[PDB]
Amino acid sequence: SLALSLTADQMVSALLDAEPPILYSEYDPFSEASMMGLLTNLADRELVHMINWAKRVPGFVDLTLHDQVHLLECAWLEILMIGLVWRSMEHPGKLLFAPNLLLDRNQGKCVEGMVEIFDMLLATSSRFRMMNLQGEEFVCLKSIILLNSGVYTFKDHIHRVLDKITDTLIHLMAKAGLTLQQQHQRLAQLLLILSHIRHMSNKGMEHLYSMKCKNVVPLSDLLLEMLDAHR
Amino acid sequence: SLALSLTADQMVSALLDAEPPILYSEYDPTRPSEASMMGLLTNLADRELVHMINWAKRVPGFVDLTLHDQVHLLECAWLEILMIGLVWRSMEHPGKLLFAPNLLLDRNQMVEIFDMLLATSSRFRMMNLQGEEFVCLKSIILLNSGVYTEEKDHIHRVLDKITDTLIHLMAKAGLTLQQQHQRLAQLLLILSHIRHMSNKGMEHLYSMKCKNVVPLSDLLLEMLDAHRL
Amino acid sequence: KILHRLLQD
Amino acid sequence: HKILHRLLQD
Ligand SMILES: Oc1ccc(/C(=N\c2ccc(F)cc2)c2ccc(O)cc2O)cc1
Ligand SMILES: Oc1ccc(/C(=N\c2ccc(F)cc2)c2ccc(O)cc2O)cc1
Repeated sequence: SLALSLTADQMVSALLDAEPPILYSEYDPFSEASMMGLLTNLADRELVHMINWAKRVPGFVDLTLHDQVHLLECAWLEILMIGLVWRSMEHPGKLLFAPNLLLDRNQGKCVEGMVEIFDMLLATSSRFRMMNLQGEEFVCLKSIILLNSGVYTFKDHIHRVLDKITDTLIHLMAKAGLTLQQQHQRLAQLLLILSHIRHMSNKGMEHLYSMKCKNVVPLSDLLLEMLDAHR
Repeated sequence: SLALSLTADQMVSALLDAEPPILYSEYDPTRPSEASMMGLLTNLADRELVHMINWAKRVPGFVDLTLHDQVHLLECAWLEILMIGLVWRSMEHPGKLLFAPNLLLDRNQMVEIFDMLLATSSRFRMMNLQGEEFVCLKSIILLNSGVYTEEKDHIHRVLDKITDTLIHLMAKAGLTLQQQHQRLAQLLLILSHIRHMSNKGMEHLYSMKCKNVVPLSDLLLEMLDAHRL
Repeated sequence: KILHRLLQD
Repeated sequence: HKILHRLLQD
């Protein structure tokens, strides 16, 4: 695998370059059906870009197609969510689902059970901002999620790749002037937030399952197949 | 505070000393029931919860929190803590889960959750997880799992203190600096899967409650409602 | 609240 | 089968 031969800098550049674009919602300036409609439409279009982002994550192509499918099926909502909280950082108290779709917790009440998930998302974004999370760190965290979340539901290659990403995270912190104690302390803090992201994803899945059962909004066959993967 | 003053070794000693006992179940090899097995685990969990609560009191920094916060942290983490304890004592029992010394089950005897617990225990085995590392991880789960749902800042200082402890242990084990950071990440990434198992576990427990074939204790029921509202 | 009581003792 | 299969291949 060529991923293991990459230096730290080469690792960072590859991840930064693989970053998907920031998509827009639909242009018209909120009920449950309308809000969930926009979010679902948005998630569906982002899934297409995520899949191509994933193929560009070092080590991911070296996996079998079946393993690629499993990792994405397990992690897709986590990856959308960490993307959401990342671009919501500079907007304290709000969720920037899209540049033209910036929501607050009052909007979360339009749908039911959404408010809880909104507050968690907002908390996580706040945690990122107060940690001064950098874009280099973010892309590392997002790739860790992709390779780790489904890894125990199958492995050695993935763990080698995961190790290489750890080395890259440390490499960035040592470059930012952090001392040895600061380096591993920050590494722990970052990785522990991944546990919360997992929690948010699981609560999110159930809500999307409730939506599919309500028949409320239409969801794409792709989004449905990703959802069924957790059933 | 009192936790922010402890050395790494004093931290480890405190945690090791605070460990709960390994409880027995009410299993009977002679007696035969799929629903009865869940009854066994449910009874076991209910008795373990009592010890967990008194264990949590002894976790450095935990008692520094308000009662309302202590309650929240345990409500969120109780199944995670039970599950990581299970995978730990199941380590040297390949392909089996040691719920109790007299209740050792394999997957043939829910299926998905058992498979995940088995993989987690199997992960601990090849990593050769140490007891000192286990007690650190268990306390991290307690303090971290509900921290995002002043008093919050103190918790992060304790968490950082526990990170320093894990690093100190690994350095003592002879790992290079690169190896220390790698192992640290490896351990912490496992907590994501434990979070996941707990989440899946709660949903199944909620299924058992409505089904009503298996009866839940009054505490587990309160612990269960804490994840629905 | 059973959990709260046990924590209190 | 899965739409995801197709998307990953191209
Ligand atoms: O059908 C869906 C509706 C919403 C979401 C979603 N988030 C939620 C899903 C469920 C829920 F209860 C709350 C938010 C989401 C979408 C895009 C994005 O960039 C980030 C996101 O987090 C995805 C698919
Ligand atoms: O009512 C309950 C039934 C099982 C469990 C449980 N595990 C499960 C919970 C839900 C599920 F769907 C499968 C296993 C468990 C109990 C004790 C222990 O030391 C470790 C454990 O993991 C706890 C309470």
